[PDB]
Amino acid sequence: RNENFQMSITPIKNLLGRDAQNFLLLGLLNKNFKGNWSLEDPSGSVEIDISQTIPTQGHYYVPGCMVLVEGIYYSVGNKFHVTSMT
Amino acid sequence: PSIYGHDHIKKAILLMLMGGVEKNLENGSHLRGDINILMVGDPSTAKSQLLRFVLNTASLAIATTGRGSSGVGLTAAVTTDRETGERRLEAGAMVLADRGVVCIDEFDKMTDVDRVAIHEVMEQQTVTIAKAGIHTTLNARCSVIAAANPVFGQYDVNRDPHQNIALPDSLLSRFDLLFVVTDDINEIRDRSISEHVLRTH
Ligand SMILES: Nc1ncnc2c1ncn2[C@@H]1O[C@H](COP(=O)(O)OP(=O)(O)OP(=O)(O)O)[C@@H](O)[C@H]1O
Ligand SMILES: [Mg+2]
Repeated sequence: RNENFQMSITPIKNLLGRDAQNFLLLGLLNKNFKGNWSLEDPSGSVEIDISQTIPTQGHYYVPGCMVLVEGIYYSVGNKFHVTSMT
Repeated sequence: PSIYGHDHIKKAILLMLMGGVEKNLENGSHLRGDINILMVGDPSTAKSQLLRFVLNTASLAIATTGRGSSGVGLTAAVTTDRETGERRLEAGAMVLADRGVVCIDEFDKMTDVDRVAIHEVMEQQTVTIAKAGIHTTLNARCSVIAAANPVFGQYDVNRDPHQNIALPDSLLSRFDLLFVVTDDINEIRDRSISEHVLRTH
């Protein structure tokens, strides 16, 4: 219901066949049982790459909280390469 | 337009619709102008939904199933004319589709005794009847499109092609284009085809 949003937030499982493009994912930030950083929504879950992430300074990024994220999904593995975080 | 993909088979069907030019040659011979296509493939690969489309779009089309057909039901049958009293012939599936097309489904499931007759029609394009004092040659100039399945449930790439198809070589030589189609698992293909099917429904 925010004014700015009307890219829109896409469910995670809608990314299972795409090999390109951009997506706006919203979900819990946590660690998988394998020890890798991941994002989770009621639809599903995905692993997250922070190697080249540029966060928006001004707040705290602690596991267990909702995060808006932007990036590109790669189907060679199952990874959402992040480029922005808020 | 409700089938996703299979562009080359759809081109082959169109070339079937516009047949070739038949050449009449000395010694009482004719070079056939019909194009005959066979499709062998995996289960659920839209083989049977193209035969149904050919049935509707073409001017003349006759549908046949392998197990529910007989040799006397494809060429001709001896019957009687009640009104006048003579003995006559009644046309079968092949001869009723003169200058037309015949679409056969489950072609490999046809019995051997049934499969010889179609051989002759595929070769001479004529039927010979010599039964009950009726000696006649009947004209049958039809195009054949057929669909079958391999010997096993699915096509095997680790075995020679002749082992996969149970049909004999003599029958297999009489088809202009043999299309082996396989369903391969790929996420992008699945995402596109599922979207198309869900849009259709
Ligand atoms: N490429 C496709 N596009 C649309 N629908 C398809 C496609 N492939 C398969 N289907 C669907 O699959 C179902 C079964 O297809 P069909 O009956 O044509 O298969 P088949 O090759 O004759 O199978 P079988 O080997 O079991 O005889 C139909 O509902 C059909 O719409
Ligand atoms: Mg079928």
